[PDB]
Amino acid sequence: MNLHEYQAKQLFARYGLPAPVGYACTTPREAEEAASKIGAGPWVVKCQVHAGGRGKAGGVKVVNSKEDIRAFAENWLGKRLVTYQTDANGQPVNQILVEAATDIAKELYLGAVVDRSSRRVVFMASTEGGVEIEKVAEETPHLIHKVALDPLTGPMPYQGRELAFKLGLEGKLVQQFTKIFMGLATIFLERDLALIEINPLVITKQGDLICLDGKLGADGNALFRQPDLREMRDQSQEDPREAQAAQWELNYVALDGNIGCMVNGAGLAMGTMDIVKLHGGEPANFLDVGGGATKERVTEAFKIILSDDKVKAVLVNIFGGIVRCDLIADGIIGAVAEVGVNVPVVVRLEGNNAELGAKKLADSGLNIIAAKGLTDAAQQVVAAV
Amino acid sequence: MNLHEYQAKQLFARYGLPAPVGYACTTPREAEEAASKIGAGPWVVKCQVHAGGRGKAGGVKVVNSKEDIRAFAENWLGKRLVTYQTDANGQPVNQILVEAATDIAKELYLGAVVDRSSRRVVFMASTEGGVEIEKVAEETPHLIHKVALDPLTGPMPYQGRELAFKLGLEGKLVQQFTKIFMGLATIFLERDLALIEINPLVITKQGDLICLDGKLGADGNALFRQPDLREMRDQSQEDPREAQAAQWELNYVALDGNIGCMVNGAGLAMGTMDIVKLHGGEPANFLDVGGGATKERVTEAFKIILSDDKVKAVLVNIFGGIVRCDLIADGIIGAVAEVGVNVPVVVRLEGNNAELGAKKLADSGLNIIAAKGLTDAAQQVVAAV
Amino acid sequence: SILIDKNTKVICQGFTGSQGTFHSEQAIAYGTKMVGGVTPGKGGTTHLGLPVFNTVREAVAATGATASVIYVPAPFCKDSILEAIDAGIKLIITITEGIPTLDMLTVKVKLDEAGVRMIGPNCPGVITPGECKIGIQPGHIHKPGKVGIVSRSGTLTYEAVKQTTDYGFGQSTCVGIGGDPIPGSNFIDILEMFEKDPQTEAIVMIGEIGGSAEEEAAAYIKEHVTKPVVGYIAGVTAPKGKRMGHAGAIIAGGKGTADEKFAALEAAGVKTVRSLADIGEALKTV
Amino acid sequence: SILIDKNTKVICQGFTGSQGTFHSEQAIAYGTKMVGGVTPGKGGTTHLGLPVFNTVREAVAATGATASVIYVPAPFCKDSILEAIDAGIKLIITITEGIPTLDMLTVKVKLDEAGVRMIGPNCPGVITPGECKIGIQPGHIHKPGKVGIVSRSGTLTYEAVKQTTDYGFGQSTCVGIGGDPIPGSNFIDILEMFEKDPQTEAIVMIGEIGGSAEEEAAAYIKEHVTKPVVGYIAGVTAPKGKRMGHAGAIIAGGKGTADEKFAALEAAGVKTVRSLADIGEALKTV
Ligand SMILES: *SCCNC(=O)CCNC(=O)[C@H](O)C(C)(C)COP(=O)(O)OP(=O)(O)OC[C@H]1O[C@@H](n2cnc3c(N)ncnc32)[C@H](O)[C@@H]1OP(=O)(O)O
Ligand SMILES: *SCCNC(=O)CCNC(=O)[C@H](O)C(C)(C)COP(=O)(O)OP(=O)(O)OC[C@H]1O[C@@H](n2cnc3c(N)ncnc32)[C@H](O)[C@@H]1OP(=O)(O)O
Ligand SMILES: Nc1ncnc2c1ncn2[C@@H]1O[C@H](COP(=O)(O)OP(=O)(O)O)[C@@H](O)[C@H]1O
Ligand SMILES: Nc1ncnc2c1ncn2[C@@H]1O[C@H](COP(=O)(O)OP(=O)(O)O)[C@@H](O)[C@H]1O
Ligand SMILES: [Mg+2]
Ligand SMILES: [Mg+2]
Repeated sequence: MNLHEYQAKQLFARYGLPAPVGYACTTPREAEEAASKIGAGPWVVKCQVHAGGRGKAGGVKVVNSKEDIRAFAENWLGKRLVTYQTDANGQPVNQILVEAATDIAKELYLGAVVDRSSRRVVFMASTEGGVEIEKVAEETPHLIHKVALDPLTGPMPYQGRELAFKLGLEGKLVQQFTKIFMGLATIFLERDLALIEINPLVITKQGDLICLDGKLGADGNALFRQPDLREMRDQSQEDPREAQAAQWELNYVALDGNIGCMVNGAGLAMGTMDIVKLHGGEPANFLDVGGGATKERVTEAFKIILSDDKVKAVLVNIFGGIVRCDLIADGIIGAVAEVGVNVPVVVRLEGNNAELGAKKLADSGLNIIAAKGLTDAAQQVVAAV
Repeated sequence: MNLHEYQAKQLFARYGLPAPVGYACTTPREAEEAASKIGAGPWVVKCQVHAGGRGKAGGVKVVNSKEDIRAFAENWLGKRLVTYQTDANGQPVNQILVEAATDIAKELYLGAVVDRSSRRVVFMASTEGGVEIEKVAEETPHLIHKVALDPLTGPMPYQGRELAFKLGLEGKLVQQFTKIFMGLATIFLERDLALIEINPLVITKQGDLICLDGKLGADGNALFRQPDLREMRDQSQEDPREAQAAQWELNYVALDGNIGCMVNGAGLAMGTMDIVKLHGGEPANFLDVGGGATKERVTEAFKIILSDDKVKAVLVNIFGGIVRCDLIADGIIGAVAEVGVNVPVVVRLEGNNAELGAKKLADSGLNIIAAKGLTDAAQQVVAAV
Repeated sequence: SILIDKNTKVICQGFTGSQGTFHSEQAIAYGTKMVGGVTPGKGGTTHLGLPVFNTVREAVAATGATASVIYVPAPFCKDSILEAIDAGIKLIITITEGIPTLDMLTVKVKLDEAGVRMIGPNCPGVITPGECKIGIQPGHIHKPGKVGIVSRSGTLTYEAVKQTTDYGFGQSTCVGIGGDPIPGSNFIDILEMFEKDPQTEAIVMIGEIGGSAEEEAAAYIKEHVTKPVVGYIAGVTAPKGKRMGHAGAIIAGGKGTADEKFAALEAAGVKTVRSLADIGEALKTV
Repeated sequence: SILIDKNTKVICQGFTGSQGTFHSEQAIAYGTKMVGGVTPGKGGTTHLGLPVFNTVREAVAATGATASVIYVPAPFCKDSILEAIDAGIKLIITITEGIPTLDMLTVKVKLDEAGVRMIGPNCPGVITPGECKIGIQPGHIHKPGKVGIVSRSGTLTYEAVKQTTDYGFGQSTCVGIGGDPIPGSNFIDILEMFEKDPQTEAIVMIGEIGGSAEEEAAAYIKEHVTKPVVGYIAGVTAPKGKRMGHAGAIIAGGKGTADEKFAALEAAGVKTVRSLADIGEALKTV
């Protein structure tokens, strides 16, 4: 789960980390009025979408008058914004952040994640602020310093100073940087986060550290113990079907091809899509059928795979599971009916009664092909297109 | 703004009021697992929709096994529930509340609102729990006791005891009832609420008070100072356009008739709808154009009124405003030819340049009728149907 | 003529803002006696040729103004409605829309206890044709006359104003009491100011759904209003339990419908007009 | 044969629950030596004819079991993977899916420091054909053989199992290490247990996108694996930055793609099969 810029800055305020002064706005007027509650110009108005690179897409401008703020809000509320981190569609702008312009002296990068490799939470800092860390990483790796949180002691002040120093700060800028380090680090462990990225962490002309932008990622698995966060999710930024599929214990993801897949198990699911690409086809999605193909569950599974007009065939592939491969065929047929499926369906079963279940499909008299094993089912759907 | 049952019970928990033990659930599995974290059966599973009367619609059942809980969740997640407080459509069930069954001895009613009449926050209690207060009010008004909060002193014990007594409780059941009174009363003032309704407020067999259900209403005007609440709104329960219209400073509401209205000002807006009903027509909506009819704003206004297939004519009616009645006509025309308006449009202007603006519409040659005053514009649209 | 007149001196709070400027500029041209405005942190300057002060007290001293009109954002409105009262202003007009209900609730109590008068909040307006104007309305549809008008809706007033200009009559003075659920002064408070006034021969009372100050006014009319009254209620086609634009235009749990207001406003001895077209026509009958 | 065998005694935690019952009932019938289970508050009763205890210690005393399989809800999993370690159990199998990443992170550290072994969490499974089965998988596609298999995906194993049953071969023992990002034992930990084992002649290693334990295993293979290895990586068609079902199957900031895993798994001296169809065919070449 992801969080908005303004929600992260809000959380930051609670732990005492510094952020500029600003207000989240849902209407032109509200934004407009914010100018004066803030102070004297100028002001920065920012679109609130989950993705980044808003800067280069004209989603963050510095303005100088109350009406320029208004104008901006009317131009974006209710429209989708597309950055280089979204898809052709973009993500809907439903709120504008309007905060005070800060005097920028130098931009740094501060961030953290869970390193699967060394099995620790890790913080990274760099002098290269205002840019994709990934670039700096492959292009000039000796410019990204790191420290790893010990799980026996939690964050410790020296770690914060060590980075502070490799960054070439001195004087009070060190105490400050350590404060921030211990803070984000605390928030990380307390709110069960998966990632943090304050980019850019600025040094004001007046010589102080301040967080200008924040990306927060929370661990979905832990929502049951982070009730406050559970509330902040914004369904409007993610694919509506992804969520619609979860309600039925189905893991869905949309790609862009013409052959749909319905498989049980994530491994076999990715495995299958790969064997369809292998024989010249384009998988149109990944769909893992969770708890056994009951009649209903299979149905909704189709209901979803077929909401995409580009699909021209569907490949089912069930191995094992907790259902006698014959009630599966029973359900598949009944599903093709209730839904009204027009394209070719290629089932592939394996397990119990697998023998007769296949027959029950060849007898059915619909457009259903019982394939003989894996490499066959592949070519058969690839063929029907 | 309305809140969910589970969100209220959650707020209750923070102020120490008693509620049963339960967990909010988004998937069959999560609900199913909740059984054991709760305790031994039985359990109550409840649909989480904003409206009430869920009980009589089969949205609240008491069950006895882990699988009956599952079954229930599968049958409702992702579907709309219709009670006697919703419209033909119903409201979408996206979460199931699963909490512990409580031993019921007697059901009371406790609630509060702002009385426009006496200009005070008022609490009401009654022995008639488990039923529409409105009925008890007109049918047996002598069974609803009230007290009014003093704005100089805030809630005070004696008020709590007083109700407690008229309700015929005695012993420790009084201390408890007072605790709850002082609590809800506090939450009311602190969270800027507009209404509270704990129905039923139960007395357990074991002799304790406990809130079994809660309806909370918050004052929209105050969201700017209730950030936590700001986050709990669930857009999925309200008409998507209502919100889509707010983004453009438009107050929209859907009725069910065939003549659309676009008027500036709420008074004239209701007034107009009434004068259309007066001459045999059915107004299809109420739409108040907020900040002067700029070209864009008018457009979106149409875009919305016309998303309803039942419409067969649109009545514009602008009086005064901050725009030269000629640029309004200019906008209306553009609006029509760009949205692609089919039905007949009847404009009615009054103010500056008002009579050349009318001409500019008769010349335009589209299907636009410049009406001569109010009682005319009325009959003209009523006629074109 | 009630509330104000060519001799009422006015200061405006939140004078240097957008709506503050635009609307003052107008009252200044209609010839209202604006004597200066207030904006914390900008005292000691001039705005529309008038003087700007830091506090409402510095103003009330240096000018001796007795009425203040407020154009300040909701979040801070309660704080200045209050500041006004403390510097002893005696007539407060608050335009602001969106003031938290619990804020007004407290504010009203202070407004009574200290004997001050506020009209509003949420788009009200007060105008005495020829003499004075404080509000956002257009001044040329009015004509100095003999009819008084009180209304919750602003725009509905414009309709009733014009009808009475066109039938010769004229308006004595127009009061829009605002749309919020708990206003600073309601019908009865304004209905009385008319009766005791010479320039006003008859009254047009305009209401709408929600609440019950329409009903209460009724009762007070049969019993204490000698002059004649024409009434209009907006919102019959209106649905139950939804707010129609105005913060206080909502039918809660079956109370405050269109019909009851008409009905109970009838048995009170008022002439009900069912189409806001026949407002003029009905006044003719007096 | 590794990890377990007909002589391994097992107790199951969260034994009285749905999945706990259903999956034990199976391991009971395949003939695994389940000796009883644990469920706090229900000690002193019998379930599937076995004894149920209140604590993991009470059990490890009264039965002398040395491995525990866990079917407990995520919210409490960390608390019982730990109670196990304390009563000194030496082999822990955790099915549960959805354990918070930071919980595992802490848990793993204890798991090493105390010398205990956990396989999982998130749908793992361990089976030695004919002798033992603890897991959720179907037992009739296996045949006592000479091939060893380690895999992150559970279901992909079933495909590779059947191919090796059908080509005569057979499986020595099958290990599914689980899909989460920070597992209790990874490839290298299981790859070593094979090499040092007689019954296992060759190895099938199955991986997928996300992370780098595939890569690391590679390096460890060129250098310390004498036997032959056939590898398969799932997820080429997979998109960047999205999680494909498994909590740990995601490509984060360009690291951990399908291709690199293949590539670096090749230059290590492993035979890469690009279609999980030719798995059997490739094993034939040894
Ligand atoms: S009623 C007609 C139709 N209108 C509606 O339906 C909407 C009504 N609009 C509102 O309610 C707005 O909230 C109002 C109050 C009209 C304000 O809109 P503005 O755009 O004019 O607001 P600005 O921010 O431009 O100006 C407000 C000024 O007020 C000053 N101020 C703040 N706090 C105070 C106090 N306590 N006392 C006096 N003045 C105060 C602000 O500093 C600002 O002046 P600047 O010149 O901007 O500094
Ligand atoms: S991996 C195959 C495919 N599965 C998936 O992708 C989903 C995997 N499922 C899960 O991860 C579930 O979280 C599991 C753990 C399988 C649980 O599902 P169940 O439906 O079986 O859970 P129940 O609530 O029915 O039963 C759980 C029992 O555990 C007891 N318990 C709680 N706390 C403990 C501790 N600390 N130690 C031991 N047992 C414990 C519960 O009381 C419950 O037993 P009851 O008989 O229900 O009281
Ligand atoms: N409050 C601010 N004051 C001054 N400049 C700002 C402010 N917020 C953003 N900027 C400028 O805009 C750039 C992009 O903003 P950022 O919030 O990083 O958006 P994104 O990461 O989506 O591109 C910053 O690198 C900075 O130069
Ligand atoms: N936790 C509970 N324990 C026992 N009975 C309950 C519980 N929750 C609800 N009920 C029963 O169900 C009835 C209806 O529940 P309620 O939450 O009031 O739904 P609604 O107001 O929408 O009809 C209650 O009046 C009560 O008898
Ligand atoms: Mg950035
Ligand atoms: Mg109820």
